[PDB]
Amino acid sequence: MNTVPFTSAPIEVTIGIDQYSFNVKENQPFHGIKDIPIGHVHVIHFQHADNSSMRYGYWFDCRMGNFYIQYDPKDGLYKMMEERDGAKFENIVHNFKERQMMVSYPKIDEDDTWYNLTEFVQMDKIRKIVRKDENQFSYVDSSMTTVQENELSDPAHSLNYTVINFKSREAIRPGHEMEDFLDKSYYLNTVMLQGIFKNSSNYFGELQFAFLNAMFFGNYGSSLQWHAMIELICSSATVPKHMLDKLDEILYYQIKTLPEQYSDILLNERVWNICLYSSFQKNSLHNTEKIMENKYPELL
Amino acid sequence: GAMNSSNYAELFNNDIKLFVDDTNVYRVTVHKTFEGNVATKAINGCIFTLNPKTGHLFLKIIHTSVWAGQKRLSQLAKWKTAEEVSALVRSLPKEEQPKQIIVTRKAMLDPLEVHMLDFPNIAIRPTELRLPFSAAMSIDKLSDVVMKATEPQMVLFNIYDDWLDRISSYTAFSRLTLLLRALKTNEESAKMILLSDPTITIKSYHLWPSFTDEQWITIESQMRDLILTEYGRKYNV
Repeated sequence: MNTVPFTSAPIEVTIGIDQYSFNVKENQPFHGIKDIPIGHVHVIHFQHADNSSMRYGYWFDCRMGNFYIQYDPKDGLYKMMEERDGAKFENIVHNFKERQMMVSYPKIDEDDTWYNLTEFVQMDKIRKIVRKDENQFSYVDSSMTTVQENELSDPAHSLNYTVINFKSREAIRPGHEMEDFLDKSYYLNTVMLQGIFKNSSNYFGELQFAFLNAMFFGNYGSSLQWHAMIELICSSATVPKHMLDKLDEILYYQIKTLPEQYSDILLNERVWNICLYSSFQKNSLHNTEKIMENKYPELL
Repeated sequence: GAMNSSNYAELFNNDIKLFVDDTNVYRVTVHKTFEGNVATKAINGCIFTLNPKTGHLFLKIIHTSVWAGQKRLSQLAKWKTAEEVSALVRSLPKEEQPKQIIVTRKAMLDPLEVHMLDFPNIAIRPTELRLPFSAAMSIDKLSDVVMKATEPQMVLFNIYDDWLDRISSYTAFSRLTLLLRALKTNEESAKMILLSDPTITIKSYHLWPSFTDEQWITIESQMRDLILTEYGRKYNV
């Protein structure tokens, strides 16, 4: 169990850790989050009480270093930093724990929600989508645009998701126009899986990361990427059986975790209707179709 | 965006453009089988590809052999249309290639965009205009070359005959759309109006009769009367 200590909390803020969240008051004696499960990526996220605009946060893995949060009154945000002095860090954490100034990561023993949302998500892949090579953790916020959104404007602050475009020379072999447009199997299997992602695990990791950025930060480009990666599979007549069964599990947990009140902005009617009722895979996503029909029948 | 009543003069500027109409590509007769089921028999069709400024018509004849052993023919027909338009553009010298292709039916946009990915600077546009190009097969010489075809063939016509010697391309297009709208609404009556006087003939190298300027005004009035009559019937007004 690892710990992310906070130097202090000088401004009133709602703090997220994965799917959990806590309100902290201005100058409340809050000194961080303990008992964080080892083995998963995590995200620590913030929404200021005085500006409920710019949700922002940090993806990290406590196996990669000792991380803490410190408010910067110049840039006006809670920043993640790495402590390189192990003994200083262990001594800070032990003091704050003894004074019980830390919230405990509130995981229920039965509850595999976070594993299920991050099964294929790797910190080394996050650091290629979010480029800031001097840090081992990755900053994301509500406003960051994607490489794809930028083509259609600061490159250093972009989400480098894999570009997916159904009406692109990459997606369509000369001579197979109708075939490739109506059946995206060559784009999915040859271009994306064999070519770019190398395997289904990296494709799912990016799909799961895009969803979590959409949900936690209201990041619109991330929502676009999540739906594009779902539609590319559902629009392929030829998908390995293990990938379809895994996608059904992935989407089931995503739809299960989504706040009911955000379905209107986080779910694209066209994509979900097409994926569940018209696509090659309309009958391959049993779990997802059942939770969508019971939780969001209006969208459908 | 969409071509409409508001941006109509754009058709007659000096930017090369083509209309593509796919409504006569896939043509069938529906009939009873021996067992009393229903079946279709394809007949030859055509792509109607028109430069509205010059009257140049690229009539690509679609021979029934292209459907043999294919499924979902109404879907395939849009893709075959887009394949053949793409092939036509690639066959033209660069300075003759269109800057825009206007499709008469919105269902042609994705097929044509995907076939034209190699031409990112050619704009593919829909139209809000309800153009009567489906009636092209009511022009006897066009119907005749399509029905006689024994293999895929491209035939080039000028759909304005020699009208541009005397009138602008705006006026020529308006005359063409009026003639085709009449032919579409009441074919028998429209053809009667066009051929009623035996002394006005169609030149071997033309599609329409050799009307004087005064005869064209009489004809155009007879076509407008035909269309309004038919409308009052359609709608009891």
